[PDB]
Amino acid sequence: MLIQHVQELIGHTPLMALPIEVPNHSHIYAKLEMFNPGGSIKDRLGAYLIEDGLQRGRVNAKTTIIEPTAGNTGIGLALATQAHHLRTILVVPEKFSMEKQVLMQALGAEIVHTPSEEGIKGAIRKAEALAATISNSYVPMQFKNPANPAAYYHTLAPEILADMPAPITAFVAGAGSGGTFAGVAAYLQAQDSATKAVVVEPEGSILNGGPAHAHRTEGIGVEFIPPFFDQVRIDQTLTIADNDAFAQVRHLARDHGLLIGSSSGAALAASLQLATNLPANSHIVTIFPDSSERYLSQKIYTK
Amino acid sequence: MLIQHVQELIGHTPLMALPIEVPNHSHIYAKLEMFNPGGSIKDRLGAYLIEDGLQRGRVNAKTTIIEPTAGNTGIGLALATQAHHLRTILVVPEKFSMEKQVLMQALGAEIVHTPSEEGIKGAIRKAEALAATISNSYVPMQFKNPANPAAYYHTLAPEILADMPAPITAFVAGAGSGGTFAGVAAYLQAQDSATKAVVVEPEGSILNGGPAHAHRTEGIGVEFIPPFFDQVRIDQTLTIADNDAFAQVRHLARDHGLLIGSSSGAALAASLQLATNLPANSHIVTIFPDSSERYLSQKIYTK
Repeated sequence: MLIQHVQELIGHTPLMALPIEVPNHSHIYAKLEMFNPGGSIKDRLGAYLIEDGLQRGRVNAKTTIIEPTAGNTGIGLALATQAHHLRTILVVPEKFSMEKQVLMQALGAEIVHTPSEEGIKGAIRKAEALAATISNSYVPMQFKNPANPAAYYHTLAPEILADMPAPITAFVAGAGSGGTFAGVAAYLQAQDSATKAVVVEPEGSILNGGPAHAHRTEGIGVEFIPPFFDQVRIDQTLTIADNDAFAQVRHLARDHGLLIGSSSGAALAASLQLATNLPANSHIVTIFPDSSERYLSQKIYTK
Repeated sequence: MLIQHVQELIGHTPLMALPIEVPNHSHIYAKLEMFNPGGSIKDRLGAYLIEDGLQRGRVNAKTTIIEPTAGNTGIGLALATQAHHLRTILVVPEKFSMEKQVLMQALGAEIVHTPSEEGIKGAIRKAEALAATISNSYVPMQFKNPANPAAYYHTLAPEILADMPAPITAFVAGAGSGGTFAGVAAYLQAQDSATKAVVVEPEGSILNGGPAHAHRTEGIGVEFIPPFFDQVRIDQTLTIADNDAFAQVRHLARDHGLLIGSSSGAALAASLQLATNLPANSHIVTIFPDSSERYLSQKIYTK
């Protein structure tokens, strides 16, 4: 309990056996990643992306770290770069996640804005363009960098097995970049090929041949199929309505004091659904990426 | 790290040896209470206040808990009442802490508003009146109930000694209700009379013969003399300008990734001040009650 840097608090997050009603007398466990010092699972990503960059000789003491982000990655990365005294520029769409931007700046990151209408795609393009005007720079590029899934494969995944009281029937996680799901699933399946890996997507994702539109659930959603899915035997993709996600957000807070983000609600709603189609007395593990407190300005507990 | 309830995460918070410049080569350690499930040190108080109410035979399964609160206590209490299935009514000034009210309601508490101009004094009066209209009710009354300092005396205080690598030269804490300071100090001093107890207050409090005005530092501040101070040998009272408190908020986040509330900044500023007048190589311990994330809607990192 005596620490010297907030970095010591990254990882080793609680695995909570949810005291809720589950179909077929089964059980759902969730990794509470909001307890990371940065408030999200991305604290793990940032640290590893920088370590990987340093290990691959792509980063040096005076290097400028440049990364396109729509949320939590900016915070997690800023935490790690500040630990390494690395200059940081984060490219984020104009009005995306206000609270996250304040945090990104409070941690020392300098922000450059790209048009909201262009989304992450625009941010990615400007990040690359800016990298071209700065000789000593590095773009982690979270959406294509294999170090992304690798970050959870060697940390989060093993932590799950160390706390589980039984074999994992199925792993369930939402996909934004797909790093979390792909990294953990690969490790879990490598340990027990029997473990089912199920990916979750919000309203309006193309991962399940659905229509491409804007969703309420913040954090997840895929434009193009993540390249990381190669190392996983995806047994099923579930699509969750915002209605269900936010209902879970409201229910978990009201009944159990769990303040989870909308993507957490989506992961729980998906886990509950999977429970109805798996053998009884099954053990399902999911991940709660961040808190709801980071979305209070978005009336997350309303309607 | 398998848990079944969020309450298992209350307490046993980290003690951080701040890696910052301290006068006279001394050292400042801070209890990071924002890592409690409810986001603040009040998770400790809520639990204890309800346990104490049950033990004194003042609360039964059907009792309606009614408490006047202008912040985190409402959250910490709602968490505790939830665990015991206790109906909860929180009386809070109209526009006091937007973010905190959302959480209070998300956790199942029913809120009753009192005019903002009346302050906590108004909420207290209404809490007692409401109590008078409900036969089976209980008013913890955090401002007068000795179970308040008791909450920290038996948990937080011992936790500090268990992590301290050396004897505590001075203990520093901000006083709102005075519970945290009085409870911890009384325990530390009981263990070692040599330990100095120092109270901190935002500019505009009576604790130091100062005037009476509103301050930017949220969560702390004294109207009348807290009754809890009788169990402490207060060695000094420090008044901190808002400019100093918020400076520390900005600095700790920018340099160390520590997202702290304004009252935390005031406590660090006081601790740094104390360091300049204590022998060299001294060991100072203080408390960081909550995070800054809970004040993003108030431009806590601005100006």
